[PDB]
Amino acid sequence: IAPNRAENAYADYVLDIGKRIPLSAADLSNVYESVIRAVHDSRSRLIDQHTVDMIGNTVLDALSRSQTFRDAVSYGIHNEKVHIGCIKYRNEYELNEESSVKIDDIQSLTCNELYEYDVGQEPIFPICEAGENDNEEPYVSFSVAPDTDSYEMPSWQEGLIHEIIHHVTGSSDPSGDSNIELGPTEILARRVAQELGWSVPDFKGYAEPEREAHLRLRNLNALRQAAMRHEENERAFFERLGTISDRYEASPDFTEYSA
Ligand SMILES: [Mg+2]
Ligand SMILES: [Zn+2]
Repeated sequence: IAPNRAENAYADYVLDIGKRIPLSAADLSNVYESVIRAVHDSRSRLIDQHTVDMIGNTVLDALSRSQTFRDAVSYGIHNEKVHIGCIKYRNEYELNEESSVKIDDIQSLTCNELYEYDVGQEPIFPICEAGENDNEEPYVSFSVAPDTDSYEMPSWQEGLIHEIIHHVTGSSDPSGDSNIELGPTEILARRVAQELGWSVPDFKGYAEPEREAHLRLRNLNALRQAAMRHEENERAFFERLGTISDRYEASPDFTEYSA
C-alpha cells in the first residue's frame, strides 16, 4: 500500500519503487531525445528562445546528473504516471486583481508598469502548474526564464523540476497550507536541486511566508529580466505573453522579435 500522494512519505515511496527498474543507458538515451523534441515543440507556447533553451538545459541536466530525478522519471514510466517526454511547456500569465495598474489585458502591458511596482502590487503573475489540455496531454506552465547567471536561475530551475515531478510521479503539494511541511513534490524537487548544485533557500514549509515572498519576487524579477531582453521589441514581448496566456499559439520561430 502506497502513501497518499499528498503526504511526505510519498516522496520516498516514489524513489524506492523507482529504483526497482532503473533506466538503461539506451532507455535514458531515448528519454533524453523525447525531452529535446518535447521542448522544441513547446516553442509556440514559450515567450522566447532563451526560455526554450533553459527549460531544455534544466530538464536534461536533471536527467543526466540527478539520480533522484532519474528515479522519479523511471517511476512514472513504469508505474502508470506521465512519461516525461510527453510533457510540453508554456509561459501562461494572469492579471493580478489587486493591482492598481490600469490595463485591460497583458497585451497592453509596458516595461514601465512592470518596474513601477514591487511584490504585492505587481501587474501580472505567472501560472505555475502541472495541467492537462483538452486532449488530456500533460503540460507545465511556469515563469518565463530569468537571465543566464541571474540570482533567480537556480530557484527557477528547482521550481520547474517541481512542476514536472507532479506529472511524472503523480505527487501533490500539502493539502493544507503549512509552514513546517514541504509536501512530497517539493521534497523531491529539493533533493534534485541538491544533487545538481542549484542553490535554493532552505525553506521548511510549502506555504511559509518567506517562501511565498521569495517565489513572488523571483517571478517578478524573471519577468523584468525577460522583458529587458526584448527591450527593443516591447510591444511584441507583451503581445506574445498575452497570446500564450490566452492559450493560443505564437510563432514557433519567434518571428515577432525578428531583426
Ligand atoms: Mg484578455
Ligand atoms: Zn506543486
